[PDB]
Amino acid sequence: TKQTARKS
Amino acid sequence: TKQTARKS
Amino acid sequence: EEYVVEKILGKRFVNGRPQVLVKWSGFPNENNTWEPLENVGNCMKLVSDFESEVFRL
Amino acid sequence: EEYVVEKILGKRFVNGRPQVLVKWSGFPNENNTWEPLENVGNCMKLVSDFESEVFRLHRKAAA
Repeated sequence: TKQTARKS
Repeated sequence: TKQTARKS
Repeated sequence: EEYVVEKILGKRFVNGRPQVLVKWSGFPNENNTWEPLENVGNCMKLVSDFESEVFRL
Repeated sequence: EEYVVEKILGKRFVNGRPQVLVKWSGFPNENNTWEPLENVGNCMKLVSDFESEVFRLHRKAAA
């Protein structure tokens, strides 16, 4: 439930 | 990456 | 606790929430299941393929 | 390296492939990026929120 993502 | 998912 | 998915087949909303139709690897279509989008983060490649396909038409 | 995301703002297609507009946590709007759907596997809850919102608007328009 921890909201993460790769950047460009 | 292996493509996976949860069942529900 | 996660199973290998072979293909995403459809999208829909149930009671306001998005779901996708999952074809599992090593299972026939009779085992296909609608899963909440929340469940499907580890197969976003396949999700993407599916969304490309419907956009293509 | 993965960054905490605060909200999903938008969706678009670039050369046939889906992308979403990311508002990053602890970064102002000027740092917002369009990321491929492939990249947001770990913020699907937020993605789902965004999809629901879109659906709601569509349904407002159709009624």
